[PDB]
Amino acid sequence: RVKRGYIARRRRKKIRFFASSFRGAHSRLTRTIAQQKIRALVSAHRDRDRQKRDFRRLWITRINAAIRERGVYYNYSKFIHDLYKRQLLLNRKILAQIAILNPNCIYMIYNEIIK
Amino acid sequence: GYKMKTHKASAKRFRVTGKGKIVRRRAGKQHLLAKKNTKRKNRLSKLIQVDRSDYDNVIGALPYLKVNR
Amino acid sequence: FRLDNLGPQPGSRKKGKRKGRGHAAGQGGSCGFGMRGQKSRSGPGIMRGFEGGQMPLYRRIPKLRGIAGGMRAGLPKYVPINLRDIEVAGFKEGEEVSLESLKAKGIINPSGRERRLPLKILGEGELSTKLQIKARAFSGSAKEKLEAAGCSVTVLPGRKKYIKESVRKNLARADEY
RNA sequence: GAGUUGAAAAUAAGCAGAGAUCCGGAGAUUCCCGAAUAGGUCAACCUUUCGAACUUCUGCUGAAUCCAUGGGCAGGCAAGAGACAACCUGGCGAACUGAAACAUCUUAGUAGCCAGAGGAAAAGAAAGCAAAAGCGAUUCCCGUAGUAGCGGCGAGCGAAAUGGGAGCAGCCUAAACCGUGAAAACGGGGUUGUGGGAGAGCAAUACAAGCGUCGUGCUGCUAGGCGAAUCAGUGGAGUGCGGAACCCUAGAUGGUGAAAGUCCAGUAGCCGAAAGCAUCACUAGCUUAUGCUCUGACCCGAGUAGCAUGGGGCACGUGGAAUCCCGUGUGAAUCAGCAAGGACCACCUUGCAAGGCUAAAUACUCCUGGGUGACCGAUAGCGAAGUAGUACCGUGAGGGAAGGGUGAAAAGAACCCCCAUCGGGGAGUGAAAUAGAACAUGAAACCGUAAGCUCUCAAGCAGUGGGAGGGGGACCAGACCCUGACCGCGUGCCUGUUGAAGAAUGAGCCGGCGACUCAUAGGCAGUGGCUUGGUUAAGGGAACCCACCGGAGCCGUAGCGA
RNA sequence: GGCCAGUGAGACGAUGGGGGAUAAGCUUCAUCGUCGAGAGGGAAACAGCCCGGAUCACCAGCUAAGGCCCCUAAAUGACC
RNA sequence: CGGUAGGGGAGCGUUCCGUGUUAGGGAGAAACGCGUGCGUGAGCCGCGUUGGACGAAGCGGAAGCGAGAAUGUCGGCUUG
Repeated sequence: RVKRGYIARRRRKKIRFFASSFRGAHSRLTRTIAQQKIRALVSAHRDRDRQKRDFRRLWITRINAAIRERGVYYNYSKFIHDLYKRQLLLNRKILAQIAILNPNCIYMIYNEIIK
Repeated sequence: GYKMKTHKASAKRFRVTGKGKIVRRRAGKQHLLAKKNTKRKNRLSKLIQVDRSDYDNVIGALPYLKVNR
Repeated sequence: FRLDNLGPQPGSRKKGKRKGRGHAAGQGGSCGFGMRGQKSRSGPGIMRGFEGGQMPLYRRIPKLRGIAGGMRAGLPKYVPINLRDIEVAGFKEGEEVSLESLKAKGIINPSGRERRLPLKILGEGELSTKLQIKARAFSGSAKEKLEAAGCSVTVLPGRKKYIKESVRKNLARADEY
């Protein structure tokens, strides 16, 4: 009742096709194709949570570098002082996006934070 | 085919009592009886239930005797 | 019903769990036997009733009494039949009660001993309908029930023992009124 | 009834419609070795007075020894030797193991070794079971029953009787008695059991059955024979598809370029044996043979049973240890008796040891002939799909591989060129030549070549998130795929540990093979079927499964106590 | 209770002690926390220390422990 | 709604079998390779100038049923 099969080769060929552009025996050699599928997926996990964290960090330092161009000592903390006292609910650090896509509009943002 | 064999060394020690519970004779009776008390010698003269641990151990080691639980 | 559309009910046939076919299946790897020991190794393993070198459960307990002596165990010598087996039966007012009546009616189904233990009628339960019993001997309370019902009661002498002629002579000498 | 001289083509000669080749029955030959056999032998050879040597049978002559015995000579189609996978019987007969050690025990009277023998063998016709009721040789199956027991009462071992089926079959011999002979024998009689037989006397005749070279009988087998019913179109080929018809007592199977009720071989059915074998039924014939009365004399298997010991085996390990068989030694009775009924005694019941032979049910496959397969498909299935127990290894015992598939048909490439070949390119065959003899689908590791992007100030389990620059096709042109300037982050996988990136283990890589499975039981859970309680086992069955029987048994109905 | 598993080598940290030399990431106990079986953040890295308990997605916001010169997110913030 | 040893529930796949001489298939089945598709995933479905004859689904059953480990093992091919 012999049971020679082919399902390991489709099982294995799917993982073989996912492991393209892995520079060498991480892209050809099955017994490393498995663990590069595995380590590639957990790399996708931690780099996804830390792409949320990392783009948060990037917008913080980008709008900090935008506000510090005034010359007078107005930090990023004081922009949030007078960004929540003057009631602006949650611009979500997308003013770090229109701070470079619309620099006159972020000058209107900050020049209305002053008043 | 192969029938299971009743373990004779425990069939001579354990017994079912109609409702289906293993009873047993207490130990320490056929040896050094003057040294004990009559209170002990009629405490150790009665047949009691076996406790649940060795009520579920020998229930599969003595298969043909109709014990529930 | 066609050959196509037949299917068992759910819960009737579970799938047998296969062991060592993946850790997502449930019992992969060591197949559900821990790490090491006699429980994981292949073979007969452990005798059931063995306490690991300790003197076991059965050896520390003294033997049951007649089984300790090798005396022949207590054995039923009759068929115990209550009157509750007789009222619930469909025996009407005119009916004989014997071995083949209780076999052919559906009360007793004796198979292992058709030859040795005849019958006995016991006391618990009532018997209002009168009958004509020619069976084997009775208890005192069942004799009170059956004679309290006004039914024909007849004991049946089964077998006659062989008495030696000097024992039959010594017993026949004892007839001194 | 039409072509043949094997695979296995070619060539040379034949043999054959007064019937070849081939098939079947019965015969003939069968060199040499091997029981091997005239003698030797280092098997397939040597020497030979050419021989079945030796044992057994028959016959003659007949030593020490008179009869004998031994020997010698001779005859003999002449009985045995040797081989045989498994089952069977008989004898020697373990140990690893289990008991969580180990010696009693178990494994186990199993394996192995030797001997023997048949399709079966052993056993087998009551000196038996049983229990006051009864059965009637042995064997096997279901059951009792994992019960009674046995056992460092440990591990374990484990009946038997009652019951239900398969299959049935019972017969010869010794003794007492007559007759012949110095016994030893021979011929008649008798072989049985709620007793017979011998001795004496009275009756009485034929019913039934058993055995069997011999040949007419029957069916079956070993060769075979007749045997129904369609074309056309389709991309190589049609049996598939679409259109038109038919057979069926035949639609099982195998093949045919491709899958077939109608193409072939066949099948269903009907037939057929000179010769041999087998099945039961005839036959010249041999045989079995009968009943009563009296009679305790005479007989009913002797170095035997029993006993004292030493044991073995019955499930029973020496225990109260019976039954059965042996070693040493003692050593009975005949029926008014003896043996058994689990020490033993008394009574009763049962049977008649010390003499043999028997078919069936039954177990197995080196096989043979049919039919099958939720069996395999070239690492599988037999070790073996070719030289397979082969090549090869070992002195030897012994160990032991691997290698399948071009096409439908070799139609296997005429001829030209390179050229010493091997090979290659045209051409030709083919549906396919990228199906070319390393030849069918051809995947991964591995080795390459071409195209796009990109690396030579760079530290990295080689990824991933973001994405500079660039390339490609595009249609939902914002999308998709490929490359990757640079930044952040990220201590291979398994095993297994308190703790593994670990400098603990494992793996060179790729692909296959490779592990909680099977039988029978106990327990529980889930789904059912009946609850006028449930359910059958063995066994019977249109080959198997199966409808339907088959109530034996099992479980639950009553417990307590040793 | 029924059926049915593993586990029975623990480790460190605080307290209570014994052995030691109040020496050990030492040994043995008693209560507790973590790891084991726990990811993330802080601890430069780093099982057991602090915050904290990961179903998953978001190029969302507010915080705990801890930090706000640069590498590296946020104060070269204010006053003693 | 983290999870090791472990326990339970629900499913995918493979070859064979019933339906099955099934639907479909030299107008290209299985294979092998492919995806701008769908799933929690095991996987399904679809496309192939490769290949050439078998064989789905659904409703069910049975396993020599699923591979990355055994200094596994058998072939092929590397490194040096």
